Amino acid sequence: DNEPARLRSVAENLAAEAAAFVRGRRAEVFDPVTVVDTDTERLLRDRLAQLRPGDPILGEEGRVTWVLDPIDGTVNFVYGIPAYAVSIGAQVGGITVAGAVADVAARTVYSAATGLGAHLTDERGRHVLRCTGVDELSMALLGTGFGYSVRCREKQAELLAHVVPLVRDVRRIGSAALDLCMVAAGRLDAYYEHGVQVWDCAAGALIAAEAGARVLLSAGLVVVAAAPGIADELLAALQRFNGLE
Amino acid sequence: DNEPARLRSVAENLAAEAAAFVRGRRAEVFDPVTVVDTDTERLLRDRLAQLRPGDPILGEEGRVTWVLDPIDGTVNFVYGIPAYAVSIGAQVGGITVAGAVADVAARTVYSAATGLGAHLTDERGRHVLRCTGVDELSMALLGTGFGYRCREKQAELLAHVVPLVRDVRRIGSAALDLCMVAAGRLDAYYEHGVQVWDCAAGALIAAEAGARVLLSAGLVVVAAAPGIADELLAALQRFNGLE
Repeated sequence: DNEPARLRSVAENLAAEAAAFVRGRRAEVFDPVTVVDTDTERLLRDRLAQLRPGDPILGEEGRVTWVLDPIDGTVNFVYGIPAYAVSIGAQVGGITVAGAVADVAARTVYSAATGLGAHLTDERGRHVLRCTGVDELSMALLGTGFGYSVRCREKQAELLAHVVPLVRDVRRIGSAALDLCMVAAGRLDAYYEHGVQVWDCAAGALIAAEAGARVLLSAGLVVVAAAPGIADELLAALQRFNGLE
Repeated sequence: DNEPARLRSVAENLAAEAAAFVRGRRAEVFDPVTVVDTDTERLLRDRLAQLRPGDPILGEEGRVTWVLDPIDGTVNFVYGIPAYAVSIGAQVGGITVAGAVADVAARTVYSAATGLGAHLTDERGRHVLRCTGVDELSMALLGTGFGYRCREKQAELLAHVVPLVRDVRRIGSAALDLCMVAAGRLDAYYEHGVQVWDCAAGALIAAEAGARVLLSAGLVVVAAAPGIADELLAALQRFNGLE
């Protein structure tokens, strides 16, 4: 119809399809990432033309709006680090109503829709996602990334050094979409990145949110996603050093 | 016999076995990591008693010497991030002659022996490992970790090198980082404070893949594609980290 449940199914299906295509195209090809990225963007646009005729598409290169990234984690893709993803978000008035992130190398798909919860789908079927119940920020495993391009990186690194001793450990994986899903699944306790494009966090953000996580999205965005027991304590430490703004 | 080729086979086999056991034990159990870590240590010690009778064993908790870590990446193991490894190194006089690192969730095994090259073994059979041919440190993908107190200084140091490199990866397993360098999935790796049983095997593997590797109670580890090693060592010294 156009309800969240319907929107997430098309999101799940397209994500899974596109993952299969990326997985296959990468093997053939191996600029080279530009090729697969474009090809997969084309696949998604065409499939959306047939499944969702009049719907707007905001791509990485250009009523519900489909916000997408065929390959989030392009560095990872080029190096063969199994941590790149297809992200498909369904937005209405700038709010994400449904979404799906496909972990290409893992052959799994995370998805969610407003009010309906977040699930992970793999060979063993579909599972409910729930973030962790950490209380002490010194017990939290935090993921981060460098957002945008080479400009303004050392400051972000400087900021992180300050938060490093306040937390259990840090992870830097190379994919914003996948970090948001880890938080949802409980593989990270929180995630923080400064400068994330909308098409890389829109889907994941919802997924983490529907998994009970605290999520705030302040040309990129500032993203904070954390288990609820630890969100305030983390936001304070970040503000304390200027990062959540 | 006791030659590198023989030493690496027993390393490969033990790594593969132990990975299978960890993979199984983790599913049962899910302190909880302490349990699996000990159990797997016991498996390796017993198997080494039967395959390599008189050989000394330096474990994470205690003529060739088998240096080993049943689960490198214990935080990863606990959270379900597929990046923990079994590491088995064969040392003679403190020098690593052969080694194997099993990537437990990937179901793959990396191995090497002095003069015999580094290989990766997976479903598609055995492959030769070679690190990348990067020249510009600004083009290099660098992996890091923290080894152990004092963490903020290490982070401070990294912020300085961050703009000199393509991007940074922090995965949670030194054994796996060294193997990623060998495979070409990272261009270099740097960590300050790495126990011997987490880097001995990987260090050899990266080295046998053509990487520049130096090991300065833990150790300082630098492993990099050759075309970029000097340039990286300089930047590190320039901020005090390779010491």
